[PDB]
Amino acid sequence: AKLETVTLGNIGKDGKQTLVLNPRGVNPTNGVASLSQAGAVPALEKRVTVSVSQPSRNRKNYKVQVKIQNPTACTANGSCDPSVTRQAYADVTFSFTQYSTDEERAFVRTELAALLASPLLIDAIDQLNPAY
Amino acid sequence: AKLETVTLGNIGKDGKQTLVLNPRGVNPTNGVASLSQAGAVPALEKRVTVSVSQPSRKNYKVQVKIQNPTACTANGSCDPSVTRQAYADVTFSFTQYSTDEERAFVRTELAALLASPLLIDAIDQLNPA
Amino acid sequence: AKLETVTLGNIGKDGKQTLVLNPRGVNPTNGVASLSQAGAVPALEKRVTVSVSQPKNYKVQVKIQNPTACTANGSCDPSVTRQAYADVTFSFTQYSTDEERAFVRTELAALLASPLLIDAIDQLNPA
Amino acid sequence: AKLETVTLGNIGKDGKQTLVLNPRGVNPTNGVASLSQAGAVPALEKRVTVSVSQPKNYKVQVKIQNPTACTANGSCDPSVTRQAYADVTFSFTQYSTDEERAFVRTELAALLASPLLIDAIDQLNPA
Amino acid sequence: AKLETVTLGNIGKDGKQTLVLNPRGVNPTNGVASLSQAGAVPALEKRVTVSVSQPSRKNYKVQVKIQNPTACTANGSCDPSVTRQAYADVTFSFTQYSTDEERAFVRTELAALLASPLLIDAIDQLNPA
Amino acid sequence: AKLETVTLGNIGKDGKQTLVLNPRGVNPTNGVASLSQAGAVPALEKRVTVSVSQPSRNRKNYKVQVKIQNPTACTANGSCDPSVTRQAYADVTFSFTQYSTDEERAFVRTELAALLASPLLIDAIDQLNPAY
Repeated sequence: AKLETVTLGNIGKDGKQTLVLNPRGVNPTNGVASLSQAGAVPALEKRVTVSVSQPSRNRKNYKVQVKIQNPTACTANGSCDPSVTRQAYADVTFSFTQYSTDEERAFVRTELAALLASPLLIDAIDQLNPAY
Repeated sequence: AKLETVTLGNIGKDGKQTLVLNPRGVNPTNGVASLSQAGAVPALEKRVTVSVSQPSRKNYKVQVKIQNPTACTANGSCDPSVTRQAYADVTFSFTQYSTDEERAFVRTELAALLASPLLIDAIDQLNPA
Repeated sequence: AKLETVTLGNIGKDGKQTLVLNPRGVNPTNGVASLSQAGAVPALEKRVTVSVSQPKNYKVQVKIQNPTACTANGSCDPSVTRQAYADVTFSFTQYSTDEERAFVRTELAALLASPLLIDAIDQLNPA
Repeated sequence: AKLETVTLGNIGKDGKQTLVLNPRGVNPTNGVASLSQAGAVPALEKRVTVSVSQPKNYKVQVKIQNPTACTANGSCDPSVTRQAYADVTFSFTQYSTDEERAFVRTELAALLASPLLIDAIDQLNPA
Repeated sequence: AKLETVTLGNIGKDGKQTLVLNPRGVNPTNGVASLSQAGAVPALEKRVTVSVSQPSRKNYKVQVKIQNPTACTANGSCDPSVTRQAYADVTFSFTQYSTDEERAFVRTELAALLASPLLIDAIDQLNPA
Repeated sequence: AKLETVTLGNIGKDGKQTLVLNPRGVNPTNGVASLSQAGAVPALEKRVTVSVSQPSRNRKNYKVQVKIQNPTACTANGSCDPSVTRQAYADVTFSFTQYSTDEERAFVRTELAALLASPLLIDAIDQLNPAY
């Protein structure tokens, strides 16, 4: 759809956060859309890059691909420009066959949007405890 | 945590579905946990394979893979086969100094992009941005 | 221009149809834009692929395509039986003005509503 | 159908033009019909050449062509400076119905009036 | 931003000119946007091609190129040809930590050197410093 | 012309800045003039280097070339001499043919001096949004 200010609400471990994502234009070299936080230092921006795809002569298979990215700013021992210490990526690559219906693609989306709120993945992502 | 019956509720395009996932044991050769639907034909099972990792690597990788096979009975048979295969793949990657609220932000950001009207239009209908 | 939902109205032999075409992104390997119907089975989609070009001669090239779905004698996924293509390849010289290019467009958009080409396309009667 | 004076109305970028096309006979060597403007210099004529075909696949094929006259630096016969072609090659399978062929025609006759192709043909802006 | 009709006003040596630039679409092979004059002969068009970039590289490059062809009808013809070709080229380069007021200073410095009496004498008349 | 104190006025994103540029002499090895800010630490100076050119046996084409440069000072975690953290360049290379008139060269100058105040390049330079 048309890129707009995606106002993601109720994020965070406690559950009371906001994250407005202003649109930052579609990259024409690879079709990758972009979003970014309104924080006005463009190395310290929460980036989100959705990019759907189409079958070429080598794939024959859709790939909706979402990448978020969260840099963390830490001012050093005497400076004025905060640098990027850590970098907390993520990556979601869906893959739907050329005959996939609407309710087979909107099931994998809302399954993954409900595993990430289940107590099995708020314990394997927040605290890095493996499945045991 | 301990693997249990993950009862995922309110799934689907309409929003009224359920999916119980019984635990199917941790693979010891690569640390990959597993979950599966209670549908008692084990080629037609909704699989979910979470697997966190450790630096061998110098970087964590929480990695979740879901998978949905679709059954279609052919023109005269008795065992339905796997026609299509609708994968997904989520590979987080957190640095060795990542706090709790920097890892539980990337999780709840991705769990809120997938309900936004920008990704229920780029996944359900394959319209690009 | 910017790709948007091209809502083509008043199509069909009777003249009362609609066809919304959602944008489906520019192919970067050959510059070919794309459009597609909102019908959520991506083999059964009305595709439209405009692609202008650059030099010793311009080529605005439009391709539409209409697959038809027919469920077989017992199945669940409808297949593509027929395939009704089209192809429009303009070609304008490097000195062509605005009113020499917008004349060939509106000439072809008025031949396809003339009674000479609603009788040579709808019914395949030659001239 | 029978070739007649196709009076194409409301053409042009502004939208107030006419173009009468007198019939100019079917070429018997390749079945290509023809039309031409009443402008009585036969190198400076707006030509239109419809030609349907027969098999393993139909091809309704329309070609328009617009030469532009520019008198040189002292002469009496104006020459053909530029040449603004177009080309529409439909292709319908041997089982195509009437409403599958009259959909591709009226889709293409409505894309060429959409604001996505009056911006990619008149001004050569790509998508 | 979104490409629109950039109506550049008060140009020229005297200072009373206009130049409307209609948008001519983003080239997808290299990300280069384009603008062009409404003069309806497409070899005689004032072209302007802005193109920002991203680190592949570890450094931004906002790059603007304008171009002005001049038409001169020969000794008997009808299509005027391109005799001369007056280019320009502006390649900014901002580091990955550059703020907003460090990038909007280099822009408005260069937009004020080109109206200073040191560069309306080294560009208009080619007198060196 | 003769190098003088170029007092550039009304610069900046808000539009209320000044920048005096004292002349710093013509380099004789390549004809490159120079200007510099009056800030009396000569690594932290806003430099501006105009240099017109002439046809050699390999160019046959004028090149008025302007380069500005803005270093940013950031004192480290305990020191006394501030260092150069970032470096915000620019580069303007005109190129006029040997038959170019006065109003064909003073058009390309005042076109570029009006694109850089247009809302298409105060959005592709200040905020690095590409053309979309």
